[PDB]
Amino acid sequence: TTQPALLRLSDHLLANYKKGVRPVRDWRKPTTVSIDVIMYAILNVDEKNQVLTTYIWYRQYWTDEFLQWTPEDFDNVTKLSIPTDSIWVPDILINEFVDVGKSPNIPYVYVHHRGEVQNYKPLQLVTACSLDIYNFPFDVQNCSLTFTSWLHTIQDINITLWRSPEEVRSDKSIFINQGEWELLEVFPQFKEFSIDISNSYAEMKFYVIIRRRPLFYAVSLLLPSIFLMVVDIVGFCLPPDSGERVSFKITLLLGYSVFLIIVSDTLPATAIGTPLIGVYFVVCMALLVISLAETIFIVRLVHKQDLQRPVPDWLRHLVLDRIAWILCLAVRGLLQELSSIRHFLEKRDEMREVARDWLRVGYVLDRLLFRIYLLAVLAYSITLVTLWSIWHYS
Amino acid sequence: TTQPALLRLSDHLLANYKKGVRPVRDWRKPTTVSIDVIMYAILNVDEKNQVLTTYIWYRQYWTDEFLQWTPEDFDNVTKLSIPTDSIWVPDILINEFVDVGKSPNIPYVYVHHRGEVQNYKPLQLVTACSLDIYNFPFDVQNCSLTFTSWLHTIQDINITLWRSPEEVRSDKSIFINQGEWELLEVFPQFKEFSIDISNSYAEMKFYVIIRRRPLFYAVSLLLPSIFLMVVDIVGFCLPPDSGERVSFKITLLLGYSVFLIIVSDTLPATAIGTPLIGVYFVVCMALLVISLAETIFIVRLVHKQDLQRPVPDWLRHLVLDRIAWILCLAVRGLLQELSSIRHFLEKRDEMREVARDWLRVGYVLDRLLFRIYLLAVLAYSITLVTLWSIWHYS
Amino acid sequence: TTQPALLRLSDHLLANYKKGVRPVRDWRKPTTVSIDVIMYAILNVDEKNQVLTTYIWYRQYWTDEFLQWTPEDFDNVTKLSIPTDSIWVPDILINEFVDVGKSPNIPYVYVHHRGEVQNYKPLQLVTACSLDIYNFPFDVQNCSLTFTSWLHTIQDINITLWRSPEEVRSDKSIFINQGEWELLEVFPQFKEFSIDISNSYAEMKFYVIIRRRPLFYAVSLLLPSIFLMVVDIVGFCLPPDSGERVSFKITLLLGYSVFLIIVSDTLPATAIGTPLIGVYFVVCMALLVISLAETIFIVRLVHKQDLQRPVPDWLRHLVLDRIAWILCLAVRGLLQELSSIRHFLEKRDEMREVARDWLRVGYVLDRLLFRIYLLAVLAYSITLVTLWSIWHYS
Amino acid sequence: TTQPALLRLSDHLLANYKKGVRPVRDWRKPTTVSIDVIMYAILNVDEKNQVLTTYIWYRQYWTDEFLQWTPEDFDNVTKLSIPTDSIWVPDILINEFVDVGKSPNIPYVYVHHRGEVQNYKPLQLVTACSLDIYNFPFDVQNCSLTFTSWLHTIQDINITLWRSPEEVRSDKSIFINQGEWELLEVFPQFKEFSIDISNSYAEMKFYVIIRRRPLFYAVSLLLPSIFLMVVDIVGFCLPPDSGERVSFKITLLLGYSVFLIIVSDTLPATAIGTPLIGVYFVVCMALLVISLAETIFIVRLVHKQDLQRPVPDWLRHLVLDRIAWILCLAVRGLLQELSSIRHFLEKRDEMREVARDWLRVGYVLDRLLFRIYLLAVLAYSITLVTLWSIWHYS
Amino acid sequence: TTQPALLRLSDHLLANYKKGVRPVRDWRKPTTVSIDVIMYAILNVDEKNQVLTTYIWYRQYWTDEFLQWTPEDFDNVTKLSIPTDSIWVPDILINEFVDVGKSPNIPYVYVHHRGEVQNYKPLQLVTACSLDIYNFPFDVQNCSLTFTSWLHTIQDINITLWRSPEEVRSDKSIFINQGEWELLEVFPQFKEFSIDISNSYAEMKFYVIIRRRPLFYAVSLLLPSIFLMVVDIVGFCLPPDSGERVSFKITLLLGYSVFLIIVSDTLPATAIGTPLIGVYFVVCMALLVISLAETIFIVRLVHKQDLQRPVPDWLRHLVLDRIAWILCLAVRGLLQELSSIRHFLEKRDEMREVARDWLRVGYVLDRLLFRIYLLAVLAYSITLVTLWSIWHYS
Ligand SMILES: *[C@@H]1O[C@H](CO)[C@@H](O[C@@H]2O[C@H](CO)[C@@H](O)[C@H](O)[C@H]2NC(C)=O)[C@H](O)[C@H]1NC(C)=O
Ligand SMILES: *[C@@H]1O[C@H](CO)[C@@H](O[C@@H]2O[C@H](CO)[C@@H](O)[C@H](O)[C@H]2NC(C)=O)[C@H](O)[C@H]1NC(C)=O
Ligand SMILES: O=C1c2cccc3c2C(CCC3)CN1[C@H]1CN2CCC1CC2
Repeated sequence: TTQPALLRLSDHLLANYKKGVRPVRDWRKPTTVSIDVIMYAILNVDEKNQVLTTYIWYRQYWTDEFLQWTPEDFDNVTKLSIPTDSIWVPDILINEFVDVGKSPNIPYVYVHHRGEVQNYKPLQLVTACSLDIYNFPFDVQNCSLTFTSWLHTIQDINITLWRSPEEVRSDKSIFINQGEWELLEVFPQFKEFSIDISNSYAEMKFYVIIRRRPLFYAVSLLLPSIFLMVVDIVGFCLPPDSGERVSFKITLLLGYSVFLIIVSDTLPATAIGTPLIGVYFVVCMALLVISLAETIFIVRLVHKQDLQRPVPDWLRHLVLDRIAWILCLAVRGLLQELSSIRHFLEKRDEMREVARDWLRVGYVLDRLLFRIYLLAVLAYSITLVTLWSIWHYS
Repeated sequence: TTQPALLRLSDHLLANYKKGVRPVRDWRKPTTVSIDVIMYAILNVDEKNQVLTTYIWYRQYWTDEFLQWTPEDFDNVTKLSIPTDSIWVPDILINEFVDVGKSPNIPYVYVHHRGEVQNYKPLQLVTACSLDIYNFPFDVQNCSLTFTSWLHTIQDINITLWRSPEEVRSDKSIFINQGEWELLEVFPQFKEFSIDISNSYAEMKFYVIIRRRPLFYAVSLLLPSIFLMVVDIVGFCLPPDSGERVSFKITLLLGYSVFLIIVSDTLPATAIGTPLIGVYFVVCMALLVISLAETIFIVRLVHKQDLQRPVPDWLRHLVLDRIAWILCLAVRGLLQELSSIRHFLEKRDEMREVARDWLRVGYVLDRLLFRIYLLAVLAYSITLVTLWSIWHYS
Repeated sequence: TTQPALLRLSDHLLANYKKGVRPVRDWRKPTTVSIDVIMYAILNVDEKNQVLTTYIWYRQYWTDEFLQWTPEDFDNVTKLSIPTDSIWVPDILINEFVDVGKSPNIPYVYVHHRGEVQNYKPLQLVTACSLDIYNFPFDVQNCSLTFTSWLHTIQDINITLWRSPEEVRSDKSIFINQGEWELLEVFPQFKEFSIDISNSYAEMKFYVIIRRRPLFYAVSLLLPSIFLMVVDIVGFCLPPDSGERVSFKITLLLGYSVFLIIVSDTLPATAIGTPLIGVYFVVCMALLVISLAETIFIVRLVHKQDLQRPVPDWLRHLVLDRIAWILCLAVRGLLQELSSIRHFLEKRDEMREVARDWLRVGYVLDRLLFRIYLLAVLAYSITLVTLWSIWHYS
Repeated sequence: TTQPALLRLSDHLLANYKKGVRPVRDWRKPTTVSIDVIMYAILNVDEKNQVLTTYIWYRQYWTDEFLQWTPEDFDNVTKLSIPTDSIWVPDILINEFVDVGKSPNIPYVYVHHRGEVQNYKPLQLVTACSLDIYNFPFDVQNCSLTFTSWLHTIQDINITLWRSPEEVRSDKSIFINQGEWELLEVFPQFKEFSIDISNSYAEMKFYVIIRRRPLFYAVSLLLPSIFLMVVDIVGFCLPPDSGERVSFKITLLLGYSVFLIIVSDTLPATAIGTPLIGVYFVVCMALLVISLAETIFIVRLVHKQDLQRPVPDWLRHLVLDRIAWILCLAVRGLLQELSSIRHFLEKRDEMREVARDWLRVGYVLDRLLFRIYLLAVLAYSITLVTLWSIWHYS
Repeated sequence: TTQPALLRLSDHLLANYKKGVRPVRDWRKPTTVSIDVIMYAILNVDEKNQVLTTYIWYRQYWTDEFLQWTPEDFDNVTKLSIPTDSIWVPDILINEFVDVGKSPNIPYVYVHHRGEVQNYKPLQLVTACSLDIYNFPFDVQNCSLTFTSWLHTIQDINITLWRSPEEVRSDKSIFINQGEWELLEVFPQFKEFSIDISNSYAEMKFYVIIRRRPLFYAVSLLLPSIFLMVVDIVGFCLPPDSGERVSFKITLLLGYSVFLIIVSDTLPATAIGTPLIGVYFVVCMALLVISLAETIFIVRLVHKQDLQRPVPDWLRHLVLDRIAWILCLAVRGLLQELSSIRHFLEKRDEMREVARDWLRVGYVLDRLLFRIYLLAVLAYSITLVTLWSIWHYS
């Protein structure tokens, strides 16, 4: 021989190698591939369509008895690059595909001098995992990735791991943070399933566990919710007989009904169960309609509508009690004329003294309903805080 | 001979095999493929464009007389992997395509030692089926998938089933739940049609039947609909002569007219027939304009506009009836001066006693219209419930 | 010879067949292709960009003198499948392309024993046709599809029809209904054009004619338009001196100005001419500003602003006419005191009797303007109906 | 020889033709391609991203000395079709690419008997040109297309034009009108640039000039702008002491503040300079806040707040001037009682005569501010018209 | 030999060249590629998904010992074009890929007569860099591009630079301005990293630094923010006892609550930290609720609700102080009748003189709260300006 290059090694291997035949001497021994993954980013989690988008890195290796030389007498060449096309490559796919992601192709593989080839490639994957929105800002997710052969049986292609499974779980090395989702754990599991007798299919399940960072939503839905409670505490200080107190409490009720609709499109509500913040917005209405349905009771109670004098059953029940429970011939002709004038004024006087008494009752009930409304907001806001400190601690 | 591998089998088959010729000995015998499907997910059901998106799995098998060896003397090899490119593959397409979905390709097939090849592949499909939105939250759909050869006639390619058709119907095995659509049944049917004499085309129709889960829409359109009825029950308790009762009933009517428009874009209305909830929102207006068009009648009836005394035809018709039907020289010079003063006061007195009487009539009609409005809402809400319990039961 | 298969026919044809050369014996005889189409669906009609999207089916056939055997002595084989790659295939494209639609490829053709090949393929096409929105819900469209060779001249490739043109026009066989567009007619036409001397290019024009179903828009723009006229008929029943009648007529005018903007994005207005419903919304404003600009005239007319007595020119012109046109020392010291008291009351009396008279005039004009406003709506709504019955009939 | 076909010409050329070598005898003579374009449609002009989308047609031709036969003795064949793959094809790209448009491929070229090949192909292109939004409805644009070789130098590939440049400018032949953009001119220009010594690169610049049709925006932003000026001319006719005049002028000011925001997303504002209609909407506010800030001055001026009598400095300045500038023991015991009654009435009389005088001043200023507001709108609307007639003329 | 062309050079090289083998004589010497980039445009910076889109140009060169001739005796040919397919091409990818951009392919390379090939290609890239929105209109970004081999180790492929790194930093030559992002610097850096022992991977990091032009957002969020402060300065000039002052201050508060929501979707808020303009909108509310919560205090203070006389503790504290701190038998029978009349009038007089005194106090507090509100806006607006002049200067 002569010394052209290392390329006469590359002629020695790929002269009679056939691309399609599965590379083994005896047809009973299965080819054993060995995979490994690393999470890189989490592009999109679509709650409505149950579709999760993920870019990962990937590598795998398998042995074969056709690409096998002796390293001596080929000028000590140990490894080698060979293009991906001219090598038998196994088909390993994800069961949970719903679409084909766009990923770069890598046109080279390694080949060691025992037959061990290696294959690095990245791949974007769009899968379909089941999500739960039972507790919306504070939620973990548990989506699956299932690597399997698509055609070959378990006496044909078998799947193990590159590294130990304890080392895969704590591999948070290149993951992109600052991106709405925090990666916790990548847990592998082997499992064999059979859809029929004498047809077994090996598979390998990776479980990813991600947790949403709740900080983005404590300003987008907590801030306008408590803000339309601090207005109604200001709103009760209007005296009820003015006329704008009814017009005040309907404007912001309109103003909050716009808020429930313009947010609900950006907050998803998928299958069984509603998110638990949706209950905590209905209670925001019941402290707002009851605030509306008591000023209707006072305006009806304090008005000038030629009404009767208030009842002494409910005068000493209210006025003299609640200041200590919580709060604190020509002569007779003109005499006929003058007395008729006084009769036209004294019934004008009588109609105003009656209207003072209901108006006196109407302020005592307004201060009394103002306190228990102030205690209903105060006892509700402390229950909201103590369910936030339990989660935040540990 | 020698013993290189099993690959000398792979050289024995694919040495003179021609890819394009249809593989049969006698040209009169038709090649019979045999298909099978399993639903996996339902990605999108677009009501407006009548387009349905679905990811399924798929397998098929056919015989041929060129790939046929004896298993003895090839070291007992029974099955084999061969790349998909070097084999005649029949063209089986869906008639209802409108676009090409993106699906992974599988580069291998099996070949048994009688000639039976097999072919597993997944495929995303976007079809065009006719949808009905006649009853929007409670609806089944009946979309079709039609597998057929695209070119060959029925004496060239014929289609049967892998499994029995009773086993295909009850195959809900890998379907993704928790996803807006519940799969009920996949029903197969064979049918032969001819577009011309001496040109018959076999086909195979799969019917899918899906049912929408109505739970997502009982919070997005039922809750604000009944909520703007519980405000108007509070709204009638304002006394009509105050002035804000007209301003109250127009604000929420504005507030509901925003609601009909911001929802109608997310609820589709396609061909013939409107959805039956659209009728049940027009009746929500007729209990809201009539609630508006009666407070206009009371405010016109109770006002100070130098009006005449109310008519005794309609005084004893109303006031004395409806409390039992439902509800319950210097002397004469000053005498000229004083009597003229009393005349200026007694007509001031007379104009207020007239205005008390209409004001008395105006409250009796307000309580009477409040009851039959309270019975119109009550008799309408029970009809809404009993049409929900009939569907929910069985 | 021996009897391997029919495949020795497939070796007899494709042994020396050259793919690129146009297949004819004498170079002067033109190759004549023959096309045919069937509409399948109409995916999208974008009015703004003048782009129309359509999925059709398609077939064509041509003769050639190289693929020509005798059916005797090849075991009577009449037709044959040959892959699409190894055959000269003519380039027939649409002139109106603006993009490339995604369509499945069909890898087989037929070949008869005279040389006639056939070629079935479906193809999605996005074209650019000119649309008119002159009458928006009731409109036909006339878009063109032009099949032509892209390179070859008319002495090289010539185009005729498969079927008679009378049979193509009435082929509504597989078209998907229930989809916003109704197909009427597919009309073919042959035409030869030359862009230069000695360079003629054959082409074939198909005209499609589609008609929009107007039912979807009689609920999305007719219903809120007439609904904000039935409120203003209720709106005039408020007495004008109350104070909310000005506040009533501005709220719904705000409420309709929101409606004109939130709809106009979903209703297109392209080149020359506005759609004729846009005129019928401006007239909806002129019956709404004039309804606003007359209650401003009454409130200015009926008010307490120390005004003068109304003019007897316009008292007998109005009050006594329009009830028949349409509607129906100590003594003198106290005498100095008492007469000064009466002078302070009689000018209080005089200022109210003046304010009764304008207030009397103000109600007669309000009933008179209420009738001719009720006749202006009534005479306008019957003109709207009779332009709907002319189109609906025939 | 024999007479198989014209195909022995196609064997004579492509037997030893090598695809990759640049086809010239002497390596010093440059290959000269010659291009030409025709605009077809303008799909999208994205102002925000500075990206312009265009579909054009394209053709080019070049000579080579390898594809060259004598037309005699090959049965007089002058031209020929050859597939695009087996020919050296130059790389001509656009410098302004930002993405790859989707365009059909044409698999054939012509070859004449001197060596001149020809090549027709259409191509969608997305470029990046700089746009100016300095005057939004009335604007021309000047975007560039630069055809150049991407690798070869100017002694390797050189670019000229097919036709004369005067004939290219006035080629508006197949352009799709009725589509928001009117094509004016396509102007070619040759230019040679060098990025380094001894490395020159030929290029060819086409300038397109397009003009927006402004008709679509005279109904989407001119009509609601002048419409909320004809309401405020009606709005001043309310008398100021009524109470709704303040509530009237705030509702439509709210109503126009919604309008500025819901439009500004559909009207772009890119780099340096704001569009000149944005100035003409700020002036629409200054005629609307000043209309608001003068009714605040009148309501403060006309009110009952136990105020003092108006000053005679400003009484004869206003009231007596502006009607000609623009507008036009028992006895004494009862005497103690009666005089005290008159004292309680005469100060009630005095407080109303003071309130008549400010109320008299308040109407004269309201008519005076109504005229100069009516002249400020009138003098502004004529300036708006005369800037529209200058552009519309020529 | 003869003289066919230069093409016998192209036959001399590519006769025995093998495409897949890495082209070096001795397998120990690494192949050294050398890259260079130029920014062209910045298409999109998506803050929410942390994805940045960029179109760049790119070139690289490497040596090999197989493509090497002597320029003498081949008619002095120095360089040459060879198609890209038939040459070993190294795999250089970006680590930060999340998708595959669409870019044109260049089918030619140069080859010099020493072995140096060259390769020009453009490529669109979508990467994933970490963004900070800590200060929203005034922000620089620091995103990375990392060119590396994907498979080969550092004794196999090594990466250096074409030009000096000082020349790459100041290369702003073809960058498209007028496009929301200004390019500052492109800084290169070499770094070697090892993921394992005996496996080192060379890489090359380019840092891009871009700065947002803040001019687009000084009209979209600064202008309506200060505009709803100039209305409330007009808003306090209404006298508080009128009745519309409460209705005025709630309409624009509704009007600004719409503004905070319709803008917050177009302004992103990603990971840790809120943008600093979000603090400067909360302070816009605290100058707006406090403006609301003081007119509630005045309306409660000035009202007719049969209240008591104001306290002389707080009369001389306020009224007599703040004008210098800041602001400036028949006889007795009628005597029984007449004195009873005077008693009915003098308590009518007394109830109005009490209501004058609170009304006098209520105006002095309104002018006093008007000044310190005018100083709170003035002292806040100057702090906003001086934080704009520090950034604008240098
Ligand atoms: C659609 O538009 C074309 C416009 O070209 C119509 O074309 C005319 O068709 C008639 C026959 O119906 C020919 O005699 C004319 O010469 C055509 N016009 C031109 C300019 O060539 C076509 O009829 C239209 N479709 C319908 C249904 O009216
Ligand atoms: C579009 O912009 C180009 C800018 O380069 C204009 O270019 C100039 O064109 C004139 C001839 O019309 C040349 O003499 C100048 O040298 C060009 N300028 C430069 C900087 O090279 C072009 O005219 C513009 N189009 C129109 C219609 O005005
Ligand atoms: O893909 C991978 C990859 C995939 C799976 C497991 C592991 C890796 C590593 C590191 C070891 C663990 C590196 N990498 C890439 C990083 N660099 C770019 C391509 C690889 C080599 C260099």
